[PDB]
Formats: sequence, C-alpha cells, structure tokens
Amino acid sequence: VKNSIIWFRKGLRLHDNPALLEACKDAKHVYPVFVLDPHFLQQKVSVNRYNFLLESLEDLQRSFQARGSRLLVLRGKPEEVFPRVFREWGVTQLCFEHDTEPYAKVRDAAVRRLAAEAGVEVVTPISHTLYDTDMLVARNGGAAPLTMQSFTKLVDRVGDPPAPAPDPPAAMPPPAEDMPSAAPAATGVPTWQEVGFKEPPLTVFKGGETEALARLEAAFQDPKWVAGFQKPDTDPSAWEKPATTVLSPYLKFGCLSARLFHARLLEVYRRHPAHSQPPVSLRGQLLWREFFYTVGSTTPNFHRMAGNPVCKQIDWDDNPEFLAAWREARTGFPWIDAIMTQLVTWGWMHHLARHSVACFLTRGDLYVSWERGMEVFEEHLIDQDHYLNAANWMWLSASAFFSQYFRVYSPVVFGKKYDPEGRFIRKFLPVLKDMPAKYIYEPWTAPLEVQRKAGCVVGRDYPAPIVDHAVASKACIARMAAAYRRSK
Ligand SMILES: Cc1cc2nc3c(=O)[nH]c(=O)nc-3n(C[C@H](O)[C@H](O)[C@H](O)COP(=O)(O)OP(=O)(O)OC[C@H]3O[C@@H](n4cnc5c(N)ncnc54)[C@H](O)[C@@H]3O)c2cc1C
Ligand SMILES: [Cl-]
Repeated sequence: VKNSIIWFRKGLRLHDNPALLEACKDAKHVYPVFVLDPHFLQQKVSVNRYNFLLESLEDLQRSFQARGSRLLVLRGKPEEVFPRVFREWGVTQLCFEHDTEPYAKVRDAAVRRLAAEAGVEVVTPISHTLYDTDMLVARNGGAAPLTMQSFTKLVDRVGDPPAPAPDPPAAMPPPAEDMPSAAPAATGVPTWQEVGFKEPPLTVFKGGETEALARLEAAFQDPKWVAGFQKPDTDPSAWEKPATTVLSPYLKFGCLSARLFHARLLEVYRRHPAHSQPPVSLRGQLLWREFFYTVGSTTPNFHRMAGNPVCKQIDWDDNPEFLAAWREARTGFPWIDAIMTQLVTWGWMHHLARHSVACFLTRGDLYVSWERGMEVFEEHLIDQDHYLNAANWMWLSASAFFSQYFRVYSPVVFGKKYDPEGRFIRKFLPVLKDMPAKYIYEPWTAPLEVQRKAGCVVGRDYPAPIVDHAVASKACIARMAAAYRRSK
C-alpha cells in the first residue's frame, strides 16, 4: 500500500501545494511532518520571527485536524529522523516543495540519498517561486539575467506562471494509529516559552495561511488600488494602515502562494487596461522577488562580499561603535531610530524605511559593511529571506545591481516630506511625543527651553546625533568614488 510523508519546510499552506496533492493521491496513510531542531536557539533569531513560524504551524494543525488528520512536529535533525520513520511508518513516497537556498540543497541531497536507501520515491515540485528558476536560466542561454529589465523580458517570453494547484480533498488519509514516533506528546506544536524565549513577541502580524488569505482578500477589496499601485510612490511613514500589502512574511514562509497572488493580479489587470506595469506594479514586486531568487541561487557566495562574483569589493570600516548605535536605535536621528525601533518591535518596515536605514549604515553615513546590516535584519525581520535580504543590502550599499552612489538619502529630510508632524516618530519613539514638529526630525536644534518643556533633553533623554550628515555623507561619497575607481 502507499504510505506517504508530506514534509513542510517552507510551503506552510494547504492551497496551491502540489507536493501535498501528490502525497494524498492513492494513499492509505499520509504523515504531514515539520522537523524542528530543538537546539536551534542554543547555537540569531528574534522571538517575533520564531513565534510567527509557530503560529503558522498551529494554523496548519487546525487545517489538518478539520480534514481528519494531524500535523506531526518531529524533534531532531532530518538526516537522523527520516531513516527511522521511513521504516516505522512503511513509507513509500516522500514529497516536499523544492527549495533553492544553499543549506536546503545540502540537506535535501542528504535526505534524497537516505530515501533511496529505504526504497522511498521522492517528489519535489516547484511552488515557492513563480517559475522553475533553473528553467529561466536555461531559457536565457545558461546564465541568469543581471538586470530587472532583461529579467522582465525573459519572463514575458516564457509566458504566464503555472496556475495554482487545486485545493486538497476535504478528507485526508490519516497517520496510522499507535506509531511511536507519531505519539501526540512528542509531536505537538510548542509555544515560544517552551523553546526557550524569555520575552514575549511584540509584533502585530499573526502567522499562518488563514491570516495570509485574509490579508490577500483585504488587499484586493479595492481593485483600483491594486491596478494603479506604484511602489516608489507609497508612504513609508504609514503605520496605522501600511501603504503596501505586508504579504512579505506570508510569502517568505509559504503561508501564501506566489502563484495564487499572481493569478489574482492578472484577473484584476484584465479588467483595468491602464494598470501599472513592471517594475513598479504589484506584479512587478513579485518579479523583484523572482529576479533575486534566480540570480541568488546561481551565484556562489551570494550572501557575502568576498568570493561573490557579482559584488563589488569595498573598503568598509570595522566600526563597532557605529554599528552598535545603529543596531540599538540610538543614532540621534529620530527618523532612523524610529525605523530601527519598528524593526525590533514589529519585524517589518516599509521598503523605503528599509532604504533609509540601510543607506545610513553603509554608503550614506557610517560606512559599515552591508553584511553587518544584513545580520541585524536577519535576526529581527519576520520576512527575513536569505536571497532577498542579501540582494537588497547589496543594492542599497551600491555593491551590486545599483551604482548611483551620489544619491544619498537625508536622515532628516526624507521622512519629513511624507510626515511633517512626525506621527511615525512619535509612535515608535514616545520620548519625543511632546516635541514640537518644527524640531522633531532635528531635536538637537530645539532651544533648551523647548527641550525641557517637552520632557526630552538631548544628551539626557535622547542621544545627540552620532554624525553630522553633511560631513559624513561627503566623506562616504568620496570613498565610494575611490572604491569604484579601484575595481576598474
Ligand atoms: C535592506 C533591505 C532588506 C530587505 N530584506 C528583505 C527580506 O529579508 N525579505 C523580504 O521579503 N524583502 C526584503 N526586502 C524587500 C522589501 O523591502 C520587502 O519585500 C517589502 O518591504 C515587503 O513589504 P510588502 O509585502 O508590503 O511589499 P509589497 O510592495 O506589497 O510587495 C509584494 C511582495 O513583493 C515582494 N517584494 C516587494 N518588494 C521587493 C523587493 N524590493 N525585493 C524583493 N521582493 C520584493 C515581496 O515578496 C512582497 O511581499 C528588503 C529591502 C531592503 C531595502
Ligand atoms: Cl532625501
């Protein structure tokens, strides 16, 4: 008889899940599995992101229970767990969604070898990306496009991505009873307290497929907003109602299918002939993700500077004091510090808020390596995504993809154009809540009488600025110019 495992890693959803559909086909028993390394922390990861994963697993558990089944959260390393459960459960087929990250390729090769030793068929459909990204490279002559313009031309020659797969059946084949490795007490979803976090998550975005689909429907309630979306024109200071979809955490974990999102976009576009086009359109945003997955997966050492063939070698400074001030939201520039507080509190900030703080750290003011900023984002972002974090940090530091290092955002002026009253600053830096708007982006310029009346004395309640932007940005531009000459 057929006994199958559907192994979740990403792809934390029932919709558009061809791996799950294959596992269920003609099966007597299906074992839905997630493998949790219970020593992960004792090795880097904020409770915000880890709890988002746990909420996503709890949602899957509820969905499987509604269909007569159960999610099994196995503790250990895949290479140690799977040989045991292959034999225990009489497994004949293992299904999982393909993953192109570096660690995944090593892990999955090991599991494939073990499956073959046990006589287990392995099925690995592509559904985390819009397309088979190896197919895109092949149809481009064997190399990934290195500009968005050429990437968009390639996908348009290839055509539409595959349609989302059908929903799974209303009843699933359950795990077999009295299998020791499937014991309830050994296979439940843990809480954040149980995995060892001491402080609670503070983010406002809840994990899981159910929430992902609800947020998708909310975005599409206004088709004119979807059709006319232009990413560069959206407001980074909007926090009560964010100005973009905030689907990124859901896409990162696969709670939302990218193919479903794309299909829904095309439905709207067919009815709105003046809809925006790539790169600025909402379809364009999914193509930025696809572009960076395609380049990233075919480039060695993509997450590093040294040994990375697409990355310019730049003389970044090893300045721990500047990195600490940035990481701890005590730069003395309220726009920067508010965004860095949103990072640690919510784990998500608007794209142009990410631009502001990444420019400041690297080529704009402090001249610290983008790899250090990437590490801080990797800890705190609930949408942390290996290829997308690396690629956008290389863009913002003018190390790859982007080369216009004379464009430097002002940490004072940039936010003021959207939010002159500083509502965003006041929300995330309440020490400044009573500062008059005239000084809230530049509090060190307020007279002492004003600082005292506001209960915010610079140097006592809120730090002085760690640099003078005019001085620092001129120095950084000169160094970038010199670095660009050296790589001639
Ligand atoms: C320094 C830096 C680091 C970043 N790190 C990450 C990261 O770890 N994870 C991440 O998902 N995005 C990252 N981004 C890209 C981008 O800022 C986010 O995808 C975006 O803020 C998510 O908001 P949203 O879902 O509302 O996006 P929308 O504008 O609604 O876009 C829809 C989807 O398109 C994709 N997308 C949008 N913008 C980009 C982009 N510039 N690059 C790649 N894909 C994009 C995402 O999957 C996103 O959910 C980073 C950008 C910068 C400047
Ligand atoms: Cl600016």
